[PDB]
Amino acid sequence: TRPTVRPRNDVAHKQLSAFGEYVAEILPKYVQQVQVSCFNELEICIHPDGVIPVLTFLRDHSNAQFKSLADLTAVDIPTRQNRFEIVYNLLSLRFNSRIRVKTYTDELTPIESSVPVYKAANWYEREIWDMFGVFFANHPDLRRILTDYGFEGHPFRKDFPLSGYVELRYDDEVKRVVAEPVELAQEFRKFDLNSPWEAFPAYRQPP
Amino acid sequence: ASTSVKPIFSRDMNEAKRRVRELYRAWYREVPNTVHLFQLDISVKQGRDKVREMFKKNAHITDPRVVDLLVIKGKMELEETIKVWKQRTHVMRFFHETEAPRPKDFLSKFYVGHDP
Amino acid sequence: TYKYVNLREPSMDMKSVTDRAAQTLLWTELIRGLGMTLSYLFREPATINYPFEKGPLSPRFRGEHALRRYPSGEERCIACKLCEAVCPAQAITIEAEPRADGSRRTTRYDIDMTKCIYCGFCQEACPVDAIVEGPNFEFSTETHEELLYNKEKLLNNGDKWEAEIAANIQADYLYR
Amino acid sequence: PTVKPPTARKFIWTNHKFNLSGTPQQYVPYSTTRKKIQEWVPPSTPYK
Amino acid sequence: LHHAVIPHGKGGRSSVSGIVATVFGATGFLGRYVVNHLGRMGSQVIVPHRCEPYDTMHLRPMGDLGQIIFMDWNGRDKDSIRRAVEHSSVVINLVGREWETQNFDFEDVFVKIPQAIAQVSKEAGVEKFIHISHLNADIKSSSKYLRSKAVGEKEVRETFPEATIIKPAEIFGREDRFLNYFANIRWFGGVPLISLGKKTVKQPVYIVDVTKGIINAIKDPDARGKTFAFVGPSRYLLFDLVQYVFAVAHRPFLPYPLPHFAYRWIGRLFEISPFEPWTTRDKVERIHTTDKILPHLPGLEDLGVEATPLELKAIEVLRRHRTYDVQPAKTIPTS
Amino acid sequence: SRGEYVVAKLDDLINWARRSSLWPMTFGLACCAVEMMHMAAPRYDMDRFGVVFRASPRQSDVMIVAGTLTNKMAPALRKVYDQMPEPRYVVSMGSCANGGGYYHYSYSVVRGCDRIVPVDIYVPGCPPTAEALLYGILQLQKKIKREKRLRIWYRR
Amino acid sequence: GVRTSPTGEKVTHTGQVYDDGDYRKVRFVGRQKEVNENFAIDLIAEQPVSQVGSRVISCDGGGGALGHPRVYINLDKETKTGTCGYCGLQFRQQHH
Ligand SMILES: NC(=O)C1=CN([C@@H]2O[C@H](COP(=O)(O)OP(=O)(O)OC[C@H]3O[C@@H](n4cnc5c(N)ncnc54)[C@H](OP(=O)(O)O)[C@@H]3O)[C@@H](O)[C@H]2O)C=CC1
Ligand code: SF4
Ligand code: SF4
Ligand code: SF4
Ligand SMILES: [Zn+2]
Repeated sequence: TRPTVRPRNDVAHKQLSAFGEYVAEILPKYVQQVQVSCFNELEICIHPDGVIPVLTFLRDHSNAQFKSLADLTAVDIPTRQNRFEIVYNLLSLRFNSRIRVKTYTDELTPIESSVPVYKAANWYEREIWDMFGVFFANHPDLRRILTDYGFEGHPFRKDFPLSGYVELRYDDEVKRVVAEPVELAQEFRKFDLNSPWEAFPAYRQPP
Repeated sequence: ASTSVKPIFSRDMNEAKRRVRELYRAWYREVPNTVHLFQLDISVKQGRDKVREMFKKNAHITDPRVVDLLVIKGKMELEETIKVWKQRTHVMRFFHETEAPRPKDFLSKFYVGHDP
Repeated sequence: TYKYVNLREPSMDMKSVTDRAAQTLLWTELIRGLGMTLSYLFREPATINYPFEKGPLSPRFRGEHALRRYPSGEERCIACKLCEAVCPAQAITIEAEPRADGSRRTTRYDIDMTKCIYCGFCQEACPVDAIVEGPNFEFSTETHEELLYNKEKLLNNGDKWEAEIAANIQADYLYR
Repeated sequence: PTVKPPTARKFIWTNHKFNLSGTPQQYVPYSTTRKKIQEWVPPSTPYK
Repeated sequence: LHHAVIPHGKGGRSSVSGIVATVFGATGFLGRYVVNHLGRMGSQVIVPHRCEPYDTMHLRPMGDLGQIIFMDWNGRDKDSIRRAVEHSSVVINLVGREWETQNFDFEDVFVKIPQAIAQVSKEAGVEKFIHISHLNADIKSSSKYLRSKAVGEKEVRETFPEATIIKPAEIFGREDRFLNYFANIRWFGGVPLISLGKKTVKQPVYIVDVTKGIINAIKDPDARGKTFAFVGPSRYLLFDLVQYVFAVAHRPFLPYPLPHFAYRWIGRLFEISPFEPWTTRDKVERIHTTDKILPHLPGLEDLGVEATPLELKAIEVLRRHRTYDVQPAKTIPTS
Repeated sequence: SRGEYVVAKLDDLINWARRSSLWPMTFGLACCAVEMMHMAAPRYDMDRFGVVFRASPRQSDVMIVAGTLTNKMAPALRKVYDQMPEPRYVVSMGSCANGGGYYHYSYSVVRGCDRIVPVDIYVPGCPPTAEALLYGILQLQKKIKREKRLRIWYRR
Repeated sequence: GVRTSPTGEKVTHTGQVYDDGDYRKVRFVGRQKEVNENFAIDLIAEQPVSQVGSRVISCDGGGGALGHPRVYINLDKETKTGTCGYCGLQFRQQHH
């Protein structure tokens, strides 16, 4: 074998492709795309209306049994009509496999809360709200979790500046900690690192 | 179909305004308790005028979905004050007591710097 | 493979049951714990007599950044700015221009020792062994401004610790 | 050092100095670069 | 001049305001607010201090890195004064004391020391000089505090003609000795007052207003060689003013009269304390002296500062004195 | 005997008592708190200098800020500092507390604890070794040894 | 080497010195200005020019892996010497 190249596992690539088709045949109403990566991970892309149907099927079906929610997060892409891509990472102790379920939304369209399916989603959805501003409908307790009280904006959005808009300080006159517009003694320096030469022709896009 | 979207709480501006007013009543009746629990140095009248100013800024919204979010944030900001999750510093950040006034006219901006 | 940690069935014979009655009434396993602390009372403590004794370190230790010279006295740095590019904290600032004799040399070399994460990437990126982290770890100050090093402070450190810096690099450069 | 003395270089400090914080010998930071923009100097002779 | 210091930025903590100021007596009540306002805009502040460095620690967070610089100085040493002022563009004098010590008397701190600073500032080339006199300064006053103020107010006006002399009334604030003075009398049962507090009228001013006035006098070119009178917006009787304080503090109020000579007798008793005396014969004079009216001098409004009522910010100062709405005291209309 | 001689020796007695019984209140916020625990561990044993392991805020003489100070945490820090009985000193431990360190350019981090409270000693490193924090503590002891409170009161 | 300005403040090897009327000098009152006394431009000028008998010579700074990247220098011009771009040492061809 090649000492420096990661080996391929064609067996697990064939098994995850069979199961991806299996899922898309059972939920045509919701599944829009199923893809398997070159390092054997399975992605089910769904319409946002199927968050509860699709997840419930994967948790409870006898051939899926994805009983553990590994993680739930969001990704921000400003160039899409629906900026926010919601990602569910799931685990199956019965079949020793993982699967990724993805949907989408925007600043104003809500998504159904997953707490009924996974009690683990309670805090993850608050974090997506706090950091991205995606509203989850029917959440038992939705509010900021990580940012400071009274914080304005959603810091993980691609257009929110790195250093924010305000900074804290102690003022002796008013005997408390105050908030003021941010001025930096040394401005963060921006490096343009990307090389002007194509790195990977396998991922080239049509012109 | 492009303009057909899912609502948050209100299906039209008329229902949205109902939520705006209920929120305003909640804030109006809390200022006396807030000015007392946090031992603020402002008066109740100053507190109730700040609430009025905050509502006035977003008075030109005509999107029911946007208004729903503003109410959702308002209810979140309200729950923090009632339960004393905020502190005196957080409440007083609405007033900007330690920031010098910044001029609004062209000549004054010309003398100090380059910003428009 | 797996093992159970707490899946034992206690015996219910009279002798075993009486053994646990003596343990409950006469506090046997509590006095077994007093004995262990008694043993440590007679063991030699592990304390060292700082500042007259010091904790052991190794030639790879990462302490106070410093700027080195060639054996002729010429500065090693040639203002390549690789260290400034790799520093994950952006703690380094550099400015350069041709020197009076035409050499490529810096006119500014600052390290903010309060942004710095003391990671060692600056000395891995350097192609000429100019910026190093020395073995000094006792340089606490009384004001914030004394920790903003400029090129003069960094060159003074290099001249001050060259005897020890060179010996450490001699001891480890075969692993790099 | 007695058994294995260090290499000798003419630029190495001969007199070691301990920590100098809080004394008149403390280090004070400053910019090592010169002025960037030169300002125009008005003429010293009246024009009329 | 080749050029000024060319202010840059947005007026924040890391900006450059072009103000290099030396503040004498910056470790007291008034200097704690002047240094904060100078550092809040990005000014270079040199703070010559006589006390232990531990006692200047509250000033360090008031400026960015390297904007607050501390030096040692001696009141009678001219060389120490020179080191602190030869790099500055404005010098502010806040040196003062409400009692005479073993080594310094009212003459030393209000005449000789202000004269030394003014003379050395002139010889060093400082441009703006700001001296802090008193509103009730008068060489014909029963208080030696107020007599020395007048003498110093003149020798400064002669040594540095282009000085901006600020004459405030009694200042009130969190760390004041004016409202905090009419709240610790409770420790002695009743509230003594001369003539039951009648016949005395006071015009106290807010600390922040006096501080904002000082800053605007530095930046205003029309304040060189001019004298101001920073006074509050209302005039009160010494009785109802003290009555108001005890109402806000929510403490029992027993105002009983005491003759002038008796008050001095108890005044001398406290002066024996080798620490900060609770009260002194001199302090009693100024507390029972009526605040003057000088309409011919510019006031706060001429510097753009709007005077702050004592009612809006009395609670801020007296909140601490409360154990475990108050009706405002009456005022004296201007005829 | 002279007054300047009694005050000089009284200053040495109060300084000796204060620097020999520093009771710290440790604000363990982040990784720097781990190195602070190794200073209390048997290898270095801060307690043998008189520096007790843990002290309550009202029984403490020094505050050690060990970790990243966030904007959601700053008001709590100032409150604890204002309630410390005097004399009180603050030791800033690590790059995060000194100037923000790795998170300097973050929106939720206070760039240095010295803009919230006054600071007496800065201990650099990320984290400082347990022998580097100990060196800083012994440097605060010498600073307290140079105090002249009584010798300045006598000259007022 | 270090030479002092008319006001008594030393000049660094980069040429930095505060003018007489610059307020920034106040940071040095009761303190000192850190200046390194070993000017590298003077130190490398004392090194002798090394005579070699080839058109092209190589420099690695000395110490092998402890020096600088190895570069080859051309000595075809007799008007000037060959200078190393890294360490500043000079080389010359022997009469040809
Ligand atoms: N406070 C008020 O109500 C009024 C103030 N003023 C005047 O304003 C000025 C500020 O006073 P204020 O801050 O309010 O009260 P403070 O007494 O608290 O301030 C006095 C300052 O002057 C210093 N000082 C006193 N004597 C000397 C000396 N020999 N040498 C050096 N410094 C000395 C003190 O330094 P240190 O603490 O180290 O001893 C202190 O910093 C005074 O001149 C006062 O006359 C006038 C009208 C109202
Ligand atoms: S040790 Fe790391 S963070 Fe510190 S200066 Fe070097 S590269 Fe930058
Ligand atoms: S990597 Fe080395 S040679 Fe390059 S700029 Fe940094 S210190 Fe100088
Ligand atoms: S300074 Fe370093 S070790 Fe300390 S809290 Fe920050 S990142 Fe962690
Ligand atoms: Zn070379």
